[PDB]
Amino acid sequence: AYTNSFTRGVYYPDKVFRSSVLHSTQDLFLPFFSNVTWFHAIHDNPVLPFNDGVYFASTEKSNIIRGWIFGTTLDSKTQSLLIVNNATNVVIKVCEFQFCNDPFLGVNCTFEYVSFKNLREFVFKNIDGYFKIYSKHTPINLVRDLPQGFSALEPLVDLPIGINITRFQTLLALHAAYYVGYLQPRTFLLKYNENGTITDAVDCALDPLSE
Amino acid sequence: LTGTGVLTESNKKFLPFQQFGRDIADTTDAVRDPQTLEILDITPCSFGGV
Ligand SMILES: *[C@@H]1O[C@H](CO)[C@@H](O[C@@H]2O[C@H](CO)[C@@H](O)[C@H](O)[C@H]2NC(C)=O)[C@H](O)[C@H]1NC(C)=O
Ligand SMILES: *[C@@H]1O[C@H](CO)[C@@H](O)[C@H](O)[C@H]1NC(C)=O
Ligand SMILES: *[C@@H]1O[C@H](CO)[C@@H](O)[C@H](O)[C@H]1NC(C)=O
Ligand SMILES: *[C@@H]1O[C@H](CO)[C@@H](O)[C@H](O)[C@H]1NC(C)=O
Ligand SMILES: *[C@@H]1O[C@H](CO)[C@@H](O)[C@H](O)[C@H]1NC(C)=O
Ligand SMILES: *[C@@H]1O[C@H](CO)[C@@H](O)[C@H](O)[C@H]1NC(C)=O
Repeated sequence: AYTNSFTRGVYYPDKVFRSSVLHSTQDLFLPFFSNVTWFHAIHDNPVLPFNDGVYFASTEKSNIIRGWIFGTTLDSKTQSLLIVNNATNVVIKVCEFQFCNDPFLGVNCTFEYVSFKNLREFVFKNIDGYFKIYSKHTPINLVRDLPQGFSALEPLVDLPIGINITRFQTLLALHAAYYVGYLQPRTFLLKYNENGTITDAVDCALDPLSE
Repeated sequence: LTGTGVLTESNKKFLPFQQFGRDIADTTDAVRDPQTLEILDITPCSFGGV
C-alpha cells in the first residue's frame, strides 16, 4: 500500500539553538507530500532498502512496534545494527548476528550501548561513519492516517558504528500500523519561532511557489 | 570557543541536545556551560562610536 506523507518528517538539523529566524539548510530530509509505503501489525514485516536514510512512523494504541534491524544482508558475514525498546531500557548492539528467518519479539564485534491515538515518528540516517536517530511522540485525533499538520523531530542519539547499511526491518511484539519513507538531499527553509520551536518549513524543490 | 563578552543567565529555553546558539553573522550568541549545564547569554561588552 501507499499514502501521502503531507508536511511530516522535518527535524532539527544541527545542535545549535536559533529563534525568530527563517533559516536555510541543505540536508537529507523527507520531501513534502511524497509517497510513503504503508504496512500493518496484523498477519507483514518485509525487509526494505535503506538508501540515503529512512523516515519511519507508526500509528499505535498499545506499543506493538518495539525495534529495528539495519545492515546489508542480516546474515553474520558483516556487522548488523539491532535496536530494541524494553521497559526502562533502550538497547543498541552491532555484533555480526544471525537473526531468525521471520524475526519477532516474544513478550568479531565492535560496539554495544544502553540508555489509534499515539503517533511515533523517527528518522534514521548515516554520515560517513556515524548513524543518527531523531524522533517525536504525539497524540493524534483519528485512526485514519498521518496528520495533515506540522511537527519537528529531535535527536535521540549518535552511534560511531560505521556500518555499510543498505537494508532494514522492524520488530513486532507478540504474546498498530507502520510507514516507510526515504529522505533526499533538499534545501529547506526552517521557521524557528520566537522560542526556537521549528513551527513550519518550506521544501524548496516542491513547486515553483516553494522555489 | 575563545571570545570577549559579558556572560549572564538567560531566557533562552535551549532544548536538551543544544550546545550553542548563533547570531545571523555566524558568531556564537549563547552557550551551555560544560560543567554546570546552564544556558549562558553572550553580549559583546558595552561599546559604541565616539
Ligand atoms: C555496501 O553493501 C553493498 C551491498 O548491499 C555493496 O554493493 C555491492 O558491491 C559489489 C562490489 O563490492 C558490486 O559488484 C555490487 O554490484 C554492489 N551491489 C549494490 C546493490 O550496490 C557495497 O560494495 C558495500 N560497500 C562497502 C564499503 O562495504
Ligand atoms: C504514489 O504512488 C502511486 C503508485 O504506487 C502513483 O500512481 C501515484 O501517482 C503516486 N502519488 C504521488 C503523490 O506521488
Ligand atoms: C532489556 O533487554 C536486555 C537484553 O537485550 C537486558 O539485558 C536488560 O536487562 C533488559 N532490561 C529490562 C528493563 O528489562
Ligand atoms: C575475524 O576477522 C579476521 C580478519 O581480520 C578473520 O580472519 C576471522 O576469520 C574473523 N573471525 C570471525 C569469527 O568471523
Ligand atoms: C514560548 O515559551 C513560553 C515559556 O518560555 C511559553 O509560555 C509559551 O507558550 C511559548 N509560546 C510558543 C508560541 O511556543
Ligand atoms: C563538574 O564538577 C562540579 C564540581 O567541580 C560538579 O558540581 C558538577 O556537577 C560536575 N558536572 C558534570 C557535568 O559532571
